[PDB]
Amino acid sequence: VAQLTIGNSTITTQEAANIVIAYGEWPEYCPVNRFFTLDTKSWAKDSKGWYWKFPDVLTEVGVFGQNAQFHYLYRSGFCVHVQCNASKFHQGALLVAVLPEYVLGTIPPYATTQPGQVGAVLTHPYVLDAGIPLSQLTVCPHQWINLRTNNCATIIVPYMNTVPFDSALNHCNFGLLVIPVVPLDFNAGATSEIPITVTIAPMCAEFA
Amino acid sequence: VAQLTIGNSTITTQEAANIVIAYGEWPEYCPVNRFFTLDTKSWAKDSKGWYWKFPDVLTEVGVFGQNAQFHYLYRSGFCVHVQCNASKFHQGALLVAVLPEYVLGTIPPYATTQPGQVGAVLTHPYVLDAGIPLSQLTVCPHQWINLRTNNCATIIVPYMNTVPFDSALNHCNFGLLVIPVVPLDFNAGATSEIPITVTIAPMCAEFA
Amino acid sequence: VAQLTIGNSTITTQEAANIVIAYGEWPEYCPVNRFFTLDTKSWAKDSKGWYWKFPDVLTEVGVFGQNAQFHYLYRSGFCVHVQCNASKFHQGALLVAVLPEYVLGTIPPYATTQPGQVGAVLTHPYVLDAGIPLSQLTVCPHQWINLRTNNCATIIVPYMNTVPFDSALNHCNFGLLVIPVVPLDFNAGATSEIPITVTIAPMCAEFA
Amino acid sequence: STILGQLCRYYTQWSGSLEVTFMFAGSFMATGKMLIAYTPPGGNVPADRITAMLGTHVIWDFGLQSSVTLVVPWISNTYTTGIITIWYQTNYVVPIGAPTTAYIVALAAAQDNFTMKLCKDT
Amino acid sequence: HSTQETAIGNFFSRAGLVSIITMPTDGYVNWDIDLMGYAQLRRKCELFTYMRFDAEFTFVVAKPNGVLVPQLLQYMYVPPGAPKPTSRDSFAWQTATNPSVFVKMTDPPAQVSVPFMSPASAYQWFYDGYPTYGQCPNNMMGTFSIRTVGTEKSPHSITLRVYMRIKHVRAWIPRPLRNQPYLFKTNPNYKGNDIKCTSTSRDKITTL
Repeated sequence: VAQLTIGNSTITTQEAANIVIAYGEWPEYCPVNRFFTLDTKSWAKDSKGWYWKFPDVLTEVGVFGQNAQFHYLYRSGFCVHVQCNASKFHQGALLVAVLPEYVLGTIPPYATTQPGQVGAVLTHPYVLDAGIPLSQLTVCPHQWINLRTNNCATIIVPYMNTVPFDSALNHCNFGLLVIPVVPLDFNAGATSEIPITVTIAPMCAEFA
Repeated sequence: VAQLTIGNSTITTQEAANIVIAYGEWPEYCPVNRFFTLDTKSWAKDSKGWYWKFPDVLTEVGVFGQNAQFHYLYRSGFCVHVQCNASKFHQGALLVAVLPEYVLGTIPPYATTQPGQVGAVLTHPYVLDAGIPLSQLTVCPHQWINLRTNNCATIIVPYMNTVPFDSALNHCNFGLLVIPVVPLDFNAGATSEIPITVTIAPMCAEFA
Repeated sequence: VAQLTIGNSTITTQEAANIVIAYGEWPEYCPVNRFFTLDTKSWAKDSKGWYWKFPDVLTEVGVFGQNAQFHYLYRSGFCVHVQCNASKFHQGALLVAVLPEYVLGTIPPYATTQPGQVGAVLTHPYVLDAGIPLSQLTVCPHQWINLRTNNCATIIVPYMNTVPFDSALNHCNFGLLVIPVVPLDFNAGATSEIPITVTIAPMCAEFA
Repeated sequence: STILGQLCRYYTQWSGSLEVTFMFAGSFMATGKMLIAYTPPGGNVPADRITAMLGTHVIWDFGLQSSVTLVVPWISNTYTTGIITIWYQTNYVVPIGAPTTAYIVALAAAQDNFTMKLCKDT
Repeated sequence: HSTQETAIGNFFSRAGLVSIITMPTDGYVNWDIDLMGYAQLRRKCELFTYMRFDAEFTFVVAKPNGVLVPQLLQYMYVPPGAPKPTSRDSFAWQTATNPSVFVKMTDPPAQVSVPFMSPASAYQWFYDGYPTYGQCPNNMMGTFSIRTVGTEKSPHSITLRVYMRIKHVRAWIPRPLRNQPYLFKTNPNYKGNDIKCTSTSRDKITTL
């Protein structure tokens, strides 16, 4: 067990060296520094999935979000840490994957294409609400959360764009999908809803 | 945890260096190479015991068994691995012991003196169906399976006979007794029957 | 006179260094070891010819034939030895030749395209039952058995195929034709039917 | 469903070795054993657990390893199929409070000696 | 202080009675050499599996009540495999390959040492398999034939008792001592209707 303190934020995570680096590249300079622990989602027995759009997920929180409405330009990597808190009598499996330029489809309004801090849910998770199947999502940078073995999942995402600087207000760089491939099961009397906690840390942030 | 692959067989057992060598002698040359995972026996609440005769237990399986009906002569050691699969809410104790020239008694037909691959059960386990008491079976090469602490039990048996070569069809060299000294107990709702898995590997096999 | 003992088989042939190597290449590795003396054919006064398909001729005999139905792949050379047993008052001439991809014709069932161990006979031997004339069969690896001079004939055949490994069950690599070009003649009172004995030895056999 | 089976529709001939990965997604307190048997092309599918054991197989207990792998040695296309079967070696042992049913997912990918040629449009 | 009285030679010394033979007024007896006739020396020999030794017999001979008369006696040893005598005047009494001793009744008793007479390397009391019908081995030490010399009948009742020491004892593979009563003299058949406990009972577990 470690105790990660950057900025004035402090989280407690174990020594899990299962970091997946997206496309083998660390975020760097030459084309805020804290943790932003979001609200927890309650994984129930019939929950379908969730997604968060980046960096729209950090424009309603403070000092990085207030920097987002200013300066007209933005370029940074990220560091997402998704962890789950369940006992040894629960079972299930999540798939945590990032998807660059996650353009959703319509069976879209201004609310679902950028859901904000809380994140929206998935309607048809078999086709990822975008027409592409869930079976091939592991070609993206992904990580499994099997409640049997581990609880946390951490991905290092660099900056990927065709231009070196983009406006953070309109364009969202990627998404973050957390999909329960194997559904949650337990026996009667245990805790019915399991919390999923997302922690985001911007790495190598620039504005000019 | 290890992964033992000899031949085309693959088993998964932990790093348990509790090997008992029968009478302190390794099987050697100068008087097949795979694992033969038998059928599992269901240890219930009132099961009495089981036994297997060697090398009669490997004359109905393939390539070693088809070599047994040929060549009229046989000389090999063995390597027996008995393991149990139970949770931490079960209790019980087994005694796994080999007995050279295990001649049974009658309260015998051609079926019970050589039961084959499946192995027969014990009728009166207090006298081992042979008139000798169970309390003194630990003078043989033995190993305890206490479900509190461990799950596996592995014995290395060399070749013991008055002649250096014997016909494998009529004479059986030893037996393998698995007797529940302390009976299996659990509470209502758990798995009622616990599986016991036997894995045999012939060591230093010769035929001429 | 020699005494060739390979495996547990033993044949007695003279020191005849008239070995013909098919296309000048010895069978080798880098793309069973005994003699298989077949049944004898009775060369009568009006017999037309015989043929055997390889390696179909060795799928009804033991240990090599039982290896043929397994492993799905096969690659080996061969060593055929055809000899005749007649006196000095008989006359005649045979032509022993191998023919790669010996595809027969129809004036065909599953019995004549692979005759097995006993081998079928020829219907029209002038056209080899394939439309190609007998007069030009000596462009193949061949050997003459003139009963005046010699009695034996031995050919070394390597593995010839467009792929380095083929299934031995469906595809037959070559044939072996024994055709009496000059018919057998004798006077009244001698032995009417002369035996022809074929001995096959697989050279450089592989299966994987 | 795989990305390997969709990129083989864009070609004609392929040859190489695969690897199939299984993953247990049950409770931590449950234990048992499975048998992952593989049959080479030409042979028949086994009807007994004991005849499947005599071929190529992997004994997988999920009390220790929650995920096992299996390498298919060679496939080809120009029926040569490499039939894979899953056998209950033991039953599924479970204590009080843990759920009685669990699920396995299966993953598949190609190895470093997998090539394909003669591009074609589906 | 010293551990020399529990050695394997001192455990099997001290020649004891094995048979008492009465020959009252046929005219001969056959006593084949077996040791599993008395309750002791069977329970003492079934502690092990393989034993190798050589015997030493003594023939204390008298009348039914103590007294000795000047009478000549013959004790013939029939080796294993040689045919036994049928009658008093059989051909086997004059065979040179059956060693005999000739001793009076008024002498010291006759002593005879018999070597290790097995085709195997050790005697085995327990044979698991089948010799061919019953599960019994073929140790077969021999046969002692006893008669009074002369052609008409001696008017003296002869009772001799046979004593036997066991020299050069080597023992292998110890075994639980039998706690159940004996039923037959070939097999370990116990009485399965009532099973005697190994210990004696007490009132409660605390009443020492």
